[PDB]
Amino acid sequence: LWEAALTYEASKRRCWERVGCPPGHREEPYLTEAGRDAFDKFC
Amino acid sequence: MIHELLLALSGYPGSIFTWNKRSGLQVSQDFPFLHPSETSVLNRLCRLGTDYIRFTEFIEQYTGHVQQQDHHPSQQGQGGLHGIYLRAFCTGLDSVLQPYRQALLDLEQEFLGDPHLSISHVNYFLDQFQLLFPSVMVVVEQIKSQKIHGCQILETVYKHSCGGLPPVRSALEKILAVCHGVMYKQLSAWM
Amino acid sequence: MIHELLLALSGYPGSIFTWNKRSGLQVSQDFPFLHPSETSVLNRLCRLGTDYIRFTEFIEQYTGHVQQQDHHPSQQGQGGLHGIYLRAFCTGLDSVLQPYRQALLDLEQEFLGDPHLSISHVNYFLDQFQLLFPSVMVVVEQIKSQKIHGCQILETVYKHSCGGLPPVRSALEKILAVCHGVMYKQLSAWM
Amino acid sequence: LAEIEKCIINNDTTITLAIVVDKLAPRLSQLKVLHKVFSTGVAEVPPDTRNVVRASHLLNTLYKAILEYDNVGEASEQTVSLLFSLWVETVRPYLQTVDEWIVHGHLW
Amino acid sequence: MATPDQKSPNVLLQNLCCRILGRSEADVAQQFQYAVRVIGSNFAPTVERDEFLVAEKIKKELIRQRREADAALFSELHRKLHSQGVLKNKWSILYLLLSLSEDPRRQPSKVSSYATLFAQALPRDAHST
Amino acid sequence: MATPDQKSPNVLLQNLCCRILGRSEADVAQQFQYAVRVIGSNFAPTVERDEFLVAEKIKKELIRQRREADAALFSELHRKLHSQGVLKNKWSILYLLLSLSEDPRRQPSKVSSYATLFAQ
Amino acid sequence: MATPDQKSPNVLLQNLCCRILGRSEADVAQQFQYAVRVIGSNFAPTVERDEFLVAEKIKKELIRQRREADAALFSELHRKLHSQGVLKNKWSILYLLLSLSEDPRRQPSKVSSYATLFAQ
Amino acid sequence: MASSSGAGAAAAAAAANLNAVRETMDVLLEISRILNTGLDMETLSICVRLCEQGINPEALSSVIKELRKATEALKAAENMTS
Amino acid sequence: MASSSGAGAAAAAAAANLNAVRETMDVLLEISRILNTGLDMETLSICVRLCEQGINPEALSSVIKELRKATEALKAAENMTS
Amino acid sequence: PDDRSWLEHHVVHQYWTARPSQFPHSLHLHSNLAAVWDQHLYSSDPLYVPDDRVLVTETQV
Repeated sequence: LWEAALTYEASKRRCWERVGCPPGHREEPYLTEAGRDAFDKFC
Repeated sequence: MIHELLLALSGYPGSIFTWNKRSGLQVSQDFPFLHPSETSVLNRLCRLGTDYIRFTEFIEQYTGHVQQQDHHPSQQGQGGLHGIYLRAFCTGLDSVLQPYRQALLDLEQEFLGDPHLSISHVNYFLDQFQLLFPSVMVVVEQIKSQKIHGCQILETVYKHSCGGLPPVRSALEKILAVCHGVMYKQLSAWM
Repeated sequence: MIHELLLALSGYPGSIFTWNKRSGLQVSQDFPFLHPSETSVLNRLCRLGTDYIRFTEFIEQYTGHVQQQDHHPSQQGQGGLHGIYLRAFCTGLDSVLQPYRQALLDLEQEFLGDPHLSISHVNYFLDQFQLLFPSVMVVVEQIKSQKIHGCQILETVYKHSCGGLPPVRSALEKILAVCHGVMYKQLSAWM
Repeated sequence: LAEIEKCIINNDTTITLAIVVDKLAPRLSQLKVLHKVFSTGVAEVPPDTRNVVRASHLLNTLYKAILEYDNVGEASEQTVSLLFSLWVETVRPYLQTVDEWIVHGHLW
Repeated sequence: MATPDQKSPNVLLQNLCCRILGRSEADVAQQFQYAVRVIGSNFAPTVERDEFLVAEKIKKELIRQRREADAALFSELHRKLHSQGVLKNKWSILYLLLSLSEDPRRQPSKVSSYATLFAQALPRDAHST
Repeated sequence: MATPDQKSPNVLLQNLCCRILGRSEADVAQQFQYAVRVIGSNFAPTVERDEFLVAEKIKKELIRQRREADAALFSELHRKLHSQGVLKNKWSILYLLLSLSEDPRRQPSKVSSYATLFAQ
Repeated sequence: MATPDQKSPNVLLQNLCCRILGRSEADVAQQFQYAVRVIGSNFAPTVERDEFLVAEKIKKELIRQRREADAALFSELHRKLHSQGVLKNKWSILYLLLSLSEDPRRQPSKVSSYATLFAQ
Repeated sequence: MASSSGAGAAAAAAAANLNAVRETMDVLLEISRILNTGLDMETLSICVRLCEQGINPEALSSVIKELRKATEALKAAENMTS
Repeated sequence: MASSSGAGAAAAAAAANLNAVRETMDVLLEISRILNTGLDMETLSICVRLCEQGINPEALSSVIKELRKATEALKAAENMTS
Repeated sequence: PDDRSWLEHHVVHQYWTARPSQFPHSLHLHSNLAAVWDQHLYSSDPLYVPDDRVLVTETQV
């Protein structure tokens, strides 16, 4: 089970604001750029 | 919003991009979800959209109406843009917006392919039209303001054809070619 | 802190690493999060960082400034760095610092990768440049002091190119190759 | 800049300001050279100078800059290309006027 | 979506045999039985749970293979492993890796002598397991 | 025709307190109580109840801040607002806007952290 | 963000009460509470938030008190302080000092011992 | 809304643990490669699980050696029969 | 020579800060004397810290006046009851 | 506004808006270098008044 879990890939994104888990946290763009659903929510 | 922005550029003003008869298409207000630099980029895009809207308004004003068979066609030329050259001018404007429409459609397709695209990609892609449209709009506004009539408008276009912008030069060449085709038809009839 | 240290090594002095026009880059103050022995080691590395900063300052002084169009271009080489040989010298210096910049970026990435890495790892990794840079800095200071001009600069570099440090030898070989390329271009024009 | 923004948007990899600065270093250098050249060719031109005089000063500046960048060698290759394209574009109206004079005998 | 959980020795041995032999468990039944018999009565109270001894042995082996740089790399890897709190029986893992290690020199194609020294390790037997 | 549920001034004030504090209405209860106490208090009449006089006072105040361009802009915006005719209580809104103006030139007398002691 | 190990506002207020009363902090508890109440009370904005205006007001007050030499000394000290740039809140300190200036000719109105009568 | 923050954080912690285990296994594989141990990712993972599962390190080492000898004998038999 | 640059600069900055604080306190004392404020060095330092923390000079003056009146009343009461 | 606020929290914080977006960051010395510098400065000069600093994200920067 540990070895099936071993085959998990994780994000290479790191930041120098985070040190305890630098696995990325997906900045998640905003200003238009979050796509149609966010634009509809904004509208 | 990107689709909304294109619709505003396609002539559909919304709540963010308001169309004003005096100001044209404009961003209605500063929104909290954009960085003020993003607000500035949006305002530049709204400037481009305003120019496009004004162009569309002119196109409708001189081409969008069926030609009234007023018995004296010569007097139609005075107040309203009229004349075969005026129709050719409107046709040239629509043809020049046709490549712009194609670029807008390509942008729409790209935005449909990638929902994560930002305004910077559009600003890169649309910068050529952001430079083209102001000059053609200035030329058209000058034609309207000076009441250039008949083939004398063609002379102004030639003067404008001497512009430094290669793309503006080519566009004015296309419009001039259409007007010259009409002129040549009249000249053929005369000769 | 490591990011701040790299920024100082990248030429952005901060509150920890102060730049002094006379002393160069220096640690500004004792930090409460460093052992005084760790502070001493960090400042020992900061000596190399200061040399790098001074090299970058020289690079700006000799490539970053517009060549004054003094009518006699030969005399432009004396006071201000000017001349094709001066441009080649600045280009060689920047090329030699490019590998150092790359090593600094790789170090920054590695330190971002592992929060358990210490400054000792950087001091180990950067020791090759801590040995390389001082000799090139001495050579550049000598070039500046002797006001070597034109191809006479090339002769001095050749004399210095004969150094005993293999890494310095290789770097001077690269610089000499660039200078010989410029010389060969001039020789081609003449021949 | 758009390619960098796209890479940032993908967010898959840690992109740092230092990495971006290093990526832009050649472009930043080209921008600095262009800024200096532009300042000398245009910004250094007095505002009350005749358009002909402004143009002639710019042209002489272009020629001198071309000589400088040709002497700058391979390291200026991108800058040399930029300057050559700039020279071709700036001569385009001048070359057009020359062509019109030579072909039609009329200086327009 | 697998969560680490204690699985019976039989499952682990079956999977290990399948991957090592590259055959179905039916084709390794004799070998599986032999291994099961040997393994089933083997508890190590004599093994000293000390990573330092294993690391020293690895360093000495690398030096013997003229791989001092590789020894330093191994030390750094061990340091990183210690930084991570994933493994609890690091001494066991290191012992297993060293025992299953095959010398690339045995670089070359053979190893010079095998004069095993009394150096070795601790016997831990002193405790009442 | 069901005029959008403009929640009663008490609910609106609670929402405003929550919005201003950036906390939920439940987290702004002390601030909500302070707001309720202020709102229930008898307030003096606004300094100016004339739309044009209030607009002129706003323009004068902007000029006093050496914002003459802003004073002209304020007078123009006031003219535009008067012509738009959307606001029913022009004098009250103008007085409010005048009361809410801040001088960018006057270095903020940084409110000592001690004021927070009484907020609880 | 260079936050000097500023002993808490409570400790400073207690020390101030003890210093003013000439009693220990434990003996100035009522005075400490009064100080905390006063600081916690909403105060009208200070008369002057301009360092130079506060200095000029102090000079004018000293001149009105026929302390022209003291007015000149105050103006000079204010100029020196402004050039020194050591004080972070020059306007607040200058306003405080001006407000705290005392005319030596006007006999200090000795707070009658009678105030203690109501404390019991 | 409260409850969802815990499960997401737990899942993130599990994923981070998985990534850390993967990194550790990669480090171990690299160590084996430098040491030329000849273990594959699946075999290495199985061995890691077994050691994590409490196998006696003297027993585990002896078992691993015996299993490796048996695997080599089986591979030699397969190559001799082919 | 390399190691010394941080601690030496820190020490020089500390000495300069001490001299500046002394100079500032002297200037403040002179200003207070011209204004007849009555503040001592310790009181001046406390006031400086309070002003640096943002206290409203009108609020600070009102608080000071009330504290001074209470202190004067307490001293007068102690002298009247003795 | 609740769904919009949830998106606004998840679509990247309004830090680009003058509204202070407080974001969680690691307190590790290498990750809290700004905070560690603030602590040292706060510890070192009794005359030091802490200026108001806006925390910005590296990606945002």
